[PDB]
Amino acid sequence: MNISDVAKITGLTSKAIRFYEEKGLVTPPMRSENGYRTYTQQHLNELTLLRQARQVGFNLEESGELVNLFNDPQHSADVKRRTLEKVAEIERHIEELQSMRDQLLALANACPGDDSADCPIIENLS
Amino acid sequence: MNISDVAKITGLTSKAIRFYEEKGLVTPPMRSENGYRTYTQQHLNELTLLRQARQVGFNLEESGELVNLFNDPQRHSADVKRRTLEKVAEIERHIEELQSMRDQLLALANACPGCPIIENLS
Ligand SMILES: [Ag+]
Ligand SMILES: [Ag+]
Repeated sequence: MNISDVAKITGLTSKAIRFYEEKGLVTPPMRSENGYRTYTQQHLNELTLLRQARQVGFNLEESGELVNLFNDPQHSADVKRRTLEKVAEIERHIEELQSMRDQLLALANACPGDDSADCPIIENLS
Repeated sequence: MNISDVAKITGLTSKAIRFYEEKGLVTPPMRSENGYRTYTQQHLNELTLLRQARQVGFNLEESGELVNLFNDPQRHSADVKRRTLEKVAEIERHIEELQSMRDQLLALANACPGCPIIENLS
């Protein structure tokens, strides 16, 4: 498979794919007779893991580490640890959003909601 | 007050304060006789509102409009309320998105001993 095939299959652009290689986040593909990158199923799995990990919350570095763990013959407990930590991270984010949502709704309920200039929302946000 | 003092008081970096000025989202700072930026309580209020609006979820343009409404003696509270309820709906969507992400990670984790997590993500 050439880089265009991988882009189509993974949904990643060829630039993003070259980027992942450039940052050593994935295994470097070998070169064909004419010098073009040749990809294997392993590359597809690494790029998929990278794309999906990101989509579910892991950042670049974290995603790169998951790829590292993936290629390792040997870490169920470890990956679980990383995953549960991601969950805790997301829950704190959910908690913060919920808090801001409730603060806005408390202010909104206090708002005259009319043509008067008096506004608790603006006054308490500034 | 100079920009350093404003940064400490507002909790914004000097970078951010200068950025808001460059974007025309805040009343420009004054220049002292020595040519350097000086600020008043008015600037503090606008920057505070700006900092808090961005934190709660308002983007740049929206935050700038809140600063305008703030400076408008004839502002209509109804307008601020409408904008606020619209932002709340957005936050709700964000929350739901995070909850589904969390649900998926916990599903993977539940299926794992001590790897279903890596096999499915890859
Ligand atoms: Ag109001
Ligand atoms: Ag596992």
